[PDB]
Amino acid sequence: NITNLCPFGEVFNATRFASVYAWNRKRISNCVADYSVLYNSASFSTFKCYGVSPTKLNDLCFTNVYADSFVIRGDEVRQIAPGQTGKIADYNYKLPDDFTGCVIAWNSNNLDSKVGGNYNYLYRLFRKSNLKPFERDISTEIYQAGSTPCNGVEGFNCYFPLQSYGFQPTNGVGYQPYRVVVLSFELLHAPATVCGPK
Amino acid sequence: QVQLVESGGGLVQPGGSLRLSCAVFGSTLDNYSVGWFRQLPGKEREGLACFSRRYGAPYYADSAKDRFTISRDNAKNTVDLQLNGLKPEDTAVYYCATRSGPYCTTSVSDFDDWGRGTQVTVS
Ligand SMILES: *[C@@H]1O[C@H](CO)[C@@H](O)[C@H](O)[C@H]1NC(C)=O
Repeated sequence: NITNLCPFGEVFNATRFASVYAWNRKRISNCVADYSVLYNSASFSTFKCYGVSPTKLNDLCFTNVYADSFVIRGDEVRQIAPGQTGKIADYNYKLPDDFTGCVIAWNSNNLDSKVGGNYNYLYRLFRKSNLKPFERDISTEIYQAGSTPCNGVEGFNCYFPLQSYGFQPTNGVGYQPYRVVVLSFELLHAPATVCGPK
Repeated sequence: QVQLVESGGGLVQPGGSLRLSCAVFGSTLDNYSVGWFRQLPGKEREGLACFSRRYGAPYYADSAKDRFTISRDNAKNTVDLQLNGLKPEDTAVYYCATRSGPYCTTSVSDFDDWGRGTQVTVS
């Protein structure tokens, strides 16, 4: 059988999380998952499912589960869904239209914001094209916004492509950090490896 | 049944660019993802980049920042890895690998079919 307990703690309670442009992914497999316990393991401000009902997860078996995690601002959580547009969905992390999975988020102001600004979390602000679904672009090429070629140097109209969120504790919640975990539930014509307790 | 062929390896000079291609024969499905790995002398295999065929989506590992491009040539039907500024430290065995479905990763143990690997040696 499968007998290991799925290692969600590894992803949900990582003490550091990725910048959204550099989002992390962990494949989960060969384990037993209890999604109700997971849901009542903390207080998620968002727990939203596509292609499946949250109430059924413990009855299903998947070929694999993937967990993508990162930090964004509160107001951008709405962008982590199929069919959305905006700087995050367009340039940093894009879900496919046929996505099947859950999007889970919670407010991480106590952890991720620093008095006079945490500048360590970054997002991609400029890009020549929109991401394809599940594209991961970590490049740092200088973006040419004007007529004048950049030759790889920050300048007038030549922009470093990543901007720091700078989370501060007294920000409005829109502009407070949220941790996000996206769980994709994959079904292929192959033996199931991730099941519920029954 | 699935067999993977790497093309483009061998002896290269520092400074030029390298184009490796991965050709996939006998796949039972079209919905799969293609990873590129290298193995430096005396180290573990490490993932560089992965391409999701369904989503047309490149996925770069932290180690591939700013030198490697992964893409698909729909004419040759290959998944290609381009390395731009060859240094002697680029000398290694490069492999391509596949996994089923559209989810890329650059982790060795997530792929089940491998090519034989191709020696790249930088002068
Ligand atoms: C770790 O996450 C699990 C759920 O995955 C939760 O039950 C646990 O309490 C978390 N961390 C702490 C501080 O215990």
